[PDB]
Amino acid sequence: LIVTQTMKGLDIQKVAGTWYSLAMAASDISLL
Amino acid sequence: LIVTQTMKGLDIQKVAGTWYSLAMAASDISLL
Amino acid sequence: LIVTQTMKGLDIQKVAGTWYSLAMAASDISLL
Amino acid sequence: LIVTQTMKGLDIQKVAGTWYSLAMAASDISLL
Amino acid sequence: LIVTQTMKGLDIQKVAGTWYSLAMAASDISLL
Amino acid sequence: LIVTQTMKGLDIQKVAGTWYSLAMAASDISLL
Repeated sequence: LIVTQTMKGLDIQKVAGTWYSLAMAASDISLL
Repeated sequence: LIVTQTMKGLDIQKVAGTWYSLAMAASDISLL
Repeated sequence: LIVTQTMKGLDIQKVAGTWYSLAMAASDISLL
Repeated sequence: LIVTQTMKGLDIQKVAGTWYSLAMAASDISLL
Repeated sequence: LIVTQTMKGLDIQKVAGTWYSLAMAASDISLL
Repeated sequence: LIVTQTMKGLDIQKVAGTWYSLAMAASDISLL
């Protein structure tokens, strides 16, 4: 399993809330 | 399994809520 | 399992909340 | 400039010669 | 400039010669 | 300039010659 996530030139503002993570990756990801 | 996710030149604002993650990838992803 | 996450040129402001982590990665990630 | 080159499951033998490089990438590449 | 080169599961034998490098990357690469 | 080169599970034998380097990377690489 190979994962390649690149982000370039982003503009994030006024993110009031529960910002988890812009980018995430794993072998098994589940949200209960 | 090969995953290639690239993001360039994004503009995000006024994201009040539960922003999880702009980009995510895994072997098995499930949402209960 | 290989993970490569690169971020270049980001602008984050006004992030009042529970900012967890811009980028995260593991073998098994779950949110209860 | 973003470059993502992944190679998986290769079989190379009997390569007598001037093997330069299986995969290469740069901003400006020229061969004189 | 972002470069991501991953190689997994390779089999190289009988490479008599001038093996330079399986994978290479730079800002400016030229061969005279 | 960001370079990420990962190699996993390789098998190299009978490499009589001038093996330079499996993986290499720099700002400016030239071969005269």
